[PDB]
Amino acid sequence: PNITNLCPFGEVFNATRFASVYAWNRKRISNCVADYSVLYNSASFSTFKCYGVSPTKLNDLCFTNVYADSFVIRGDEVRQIAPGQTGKIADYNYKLPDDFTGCVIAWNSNNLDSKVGGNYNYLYRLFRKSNLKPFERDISTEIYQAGSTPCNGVEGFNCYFPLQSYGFQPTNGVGYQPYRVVVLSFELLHAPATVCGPKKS
Amino acid sequence: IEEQAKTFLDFFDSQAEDLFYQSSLASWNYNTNITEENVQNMNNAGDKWSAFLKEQSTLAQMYPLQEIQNLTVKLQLQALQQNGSSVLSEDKSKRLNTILNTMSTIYSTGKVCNPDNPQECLLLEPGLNEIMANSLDYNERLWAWESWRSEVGKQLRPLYEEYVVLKNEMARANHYEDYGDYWRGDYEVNGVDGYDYSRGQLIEDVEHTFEEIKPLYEHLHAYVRAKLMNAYPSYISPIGCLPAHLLGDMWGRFWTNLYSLTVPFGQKPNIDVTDAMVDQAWDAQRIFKEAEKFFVSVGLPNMTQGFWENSMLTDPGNVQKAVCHPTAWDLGKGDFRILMCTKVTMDDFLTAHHEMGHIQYDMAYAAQPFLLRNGANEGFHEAVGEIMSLSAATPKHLKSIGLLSPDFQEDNETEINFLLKQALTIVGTLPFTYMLEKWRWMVFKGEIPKDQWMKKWWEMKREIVGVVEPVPHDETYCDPASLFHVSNDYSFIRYYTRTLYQFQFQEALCQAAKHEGPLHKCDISNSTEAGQKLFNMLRLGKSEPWTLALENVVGAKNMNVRPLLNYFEPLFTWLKDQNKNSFVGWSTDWSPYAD
Ligand SMILES: *[C@@H]1O[C@H](CO)[C@@H](O)[C@H](O)[C@H]1NC(C)=O
Ligand SMILES: *[C@@H]1O[C@H](CO)[C@@H](O)[C@H](O)[C@H]1NC(C)=O
Ligand SMILES: *[C@@H]1O[C@H](CO)[C@@H](O)[C@H](O)[C@H]1NC(C)=O
Ligand SMILES: *[C@@H]1O[C@H](CO)[C@@H](O)[C@H](O)[C@H]1NC(C)=O
Ligand SMILES: *[C@@H]1O[C@H](CO)[C@@H](O)[C@H](O)[C@H]1NC(C)=O
Ligand SMILES: *[C@@H]1O[C@H](CO)[C@@H](O)[C@H](O)[C@H]1NC(C)=O
Ligand SMILES: *[C@@H]1O[C@H](CO)[C@@H](O)[C@H](O)[C@H]1NC(C)=O
Repeated sequence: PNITNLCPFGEVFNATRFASVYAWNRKRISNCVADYSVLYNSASFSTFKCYGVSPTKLNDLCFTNVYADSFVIRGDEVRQIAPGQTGKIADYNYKLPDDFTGCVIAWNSNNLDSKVGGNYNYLYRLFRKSNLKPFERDISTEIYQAGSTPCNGVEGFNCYFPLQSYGFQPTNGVGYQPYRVVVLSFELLHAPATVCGPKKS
Repeated sequence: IEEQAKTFLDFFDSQAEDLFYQSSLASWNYNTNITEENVQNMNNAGDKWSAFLKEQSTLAQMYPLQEIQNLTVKLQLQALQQNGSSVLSEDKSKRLNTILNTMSTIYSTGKVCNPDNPQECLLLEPGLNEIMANSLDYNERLWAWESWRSEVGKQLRPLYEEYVVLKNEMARANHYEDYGDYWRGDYEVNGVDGYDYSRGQLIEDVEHTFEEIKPLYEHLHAYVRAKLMNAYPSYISPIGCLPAHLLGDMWGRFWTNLYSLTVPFGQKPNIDVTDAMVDQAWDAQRIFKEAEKFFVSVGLPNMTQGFWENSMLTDPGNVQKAVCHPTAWDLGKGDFRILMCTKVTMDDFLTAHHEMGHIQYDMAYAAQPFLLRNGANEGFHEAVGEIMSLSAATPKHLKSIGLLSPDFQEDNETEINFLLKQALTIVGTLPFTYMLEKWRWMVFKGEIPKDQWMKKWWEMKREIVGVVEPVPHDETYCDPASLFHVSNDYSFIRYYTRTLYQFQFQEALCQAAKHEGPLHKCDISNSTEAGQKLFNMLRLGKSEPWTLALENVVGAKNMNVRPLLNYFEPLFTWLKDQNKNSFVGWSTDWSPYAD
């Protein structure tokens, strides 16, 4: 049993660009041989938070889809990407379920994403009228109403545009530096052979 | 209505946390490279930040404070709902700005000449201060002193005559009785049960405390007078006020330059370890690393990577115009830096501890909402920086870290010389700060008529400080105008309150560290109980009443002089034993020009 249809994890962790957290990407991975060891033994990541599966089991486990969600956040917000958490990201930019089966992997991208003068290309949602469900994505740009009036869709007294940019700069201190986050969500529906660890004899 | 107000403040941070950072960096860049490009950039960024505050403030004012139950939101709203600038009409605003820029200019460009020797034309802060510091020539010192009053003081006076009206009108527009009352609002606590402090309370606490300080001052004053009379044998009366021009500075603010005349035991060496640093091949980096070790040893965080990579620790290595008066920076977004030009000497060693103490305070409250990221009140940033320096300077510390020889022996006479130098620095300045603010408050309040400003200025200096003018100047003069803090619109009482806080902190932390000796021998290095005790306050920023925040560390809701007196009691004891052949206290009738 030799293996060559390996999973494209080498792209998604290593991408030219990541999505804004308010509009996070969802990469579906299926029909492939995984080898998670190149992630867990990497010194490039600062964070490996596993809630379901673990670094010592994954190399030998099968799943029907693995989903690599990906986005850019401010470093202080890394702690919100977890089951059981709250806060502006956990509540409405990117929510993980309390029974999340996977692992959250993250790293500092200050030398990739920060720019002198401010990299404002990464947006986060400042406001919603409700919290998000796990793996829900909300990309509406309508004006957020805080007052008694919708004010006809303009910024104004108790009227706010819900998406604000992170002012990322190479000189910001740690916690104000950008971080790249990839979340591996795992599921087993119908045919587990669709994603598996390595094959032998 | 906090449904709207907290939402507004979340939007506020979403803009403010960036615009302040752009303004902040432009200011930094200017100071590290002084050039027209940076001047225009800091001015432009400055205006953007100011305009943003004005717009934002206008919106904050929609949300009445009386609707707000949540104190954190109420405090944040109070901070940006302040009216201040633009409460007055545009012409009044422009006129006041014109006056203030004019005052600053007259002070900073106020080049004074010697009519008998034109080569002596100088500004105060380069070279003319050397005459006031170090000359022992009574008449040379007088020429310098009088020349600043006649060439700078008189010229600023008419700006004060109009200024106090414009500032009081502003203060009234902001619902304060006068501008002195406006400034005193910094210490106000209002709406927190058990921690309240009215603005007028500061006056009572300052006056009450000062009366308790006086005995220490009177004995120090008598000692200094006894010594200055040998230096100036035909000029100083044994029972009178000291001449102002003989106190070591242009206004007599500190008595540190009198040390060379007053040293108790002149046969003894100092604990100046500049040579140790030089002989041991220290550099600026070593000095800051030793200061870092000091703070981490008590449980404080280390400096950030940014600090070590982009701070300015030394002067430029080329002919580069830059300003590096030592200062700590919090540039926003967790960017902390120090700016100074460190030389390998004991004064810069202590300065590094002072400035890093300010940075540690700034790091501690970095977690507060943007508008609460400040010290508990205006005197706390320095109270914290001063205790870090005060502890670093004690011989126990210096010997332990290799600056004093292993064979160094501290003795009876060394202690006295040490305490006197500090008393001249501290005790000798408390009456200056006290007197100046009392006078300015009385001026803003309208208690002192504009035709009686100098009459009371000098009467008060003789009654409170015990200093007398060499020249019976009339009302065309304005002595306090000639001082930087007055010409540049700063509150001054912060130094009084800071000094008292400094000693309350040192004593509380020294006890936390379980020290077994005299207060002046305290070293809380490598002691985490004291470090955590202070940290727990530093982290609060403006989120708590300063009275509460202070209680948490020192066991008091107010200022307390006892720690100061306890710090200097061994000196006082010596000063009481001294002066058995002299008079303690002074008259206010006698003057150096009397005849
Ligand atoms: C990403 O690219 C680097 C390039 O040095 C490589 O070492 C690494 O194995 C790649 N894959 C991942 C998942 O990081
Ligand atoms: C002088 O100002 C310029 C701005 O163009 C800056 O690039 C340069 O580094 C500054 N010089 C120093 C010594 O910082
Ligand atoms: C102020 O905000 C804090 C945030 O935790 C909250 O706990 C507190 O209850 C609020 N104040 C009031 C009176 O609700
Ligand atoms: C101060 O408050 C008054 C109250 O009406 C308001 O009109 C004024 O514009 C405020 N001024 C500033 C400069 O915020
Ligand atoms: C700060 O970082 C340095 C890096 O060498 C470390 O040695 C020191 O113990 C750290 N201090 C704290 C308080 O973590
Ligand atoms: C020096 O030590 C001696 C010990 O006998 C003491 O009597 C003397 O008063 C001390 N000197 C001073 C200045 O106190
Ligand atoms: C630093 O802490 C150590 C802990 O043993 C102590 O031995 C040393 O004397 C302390 N140094 C200073 C300067 O207090």
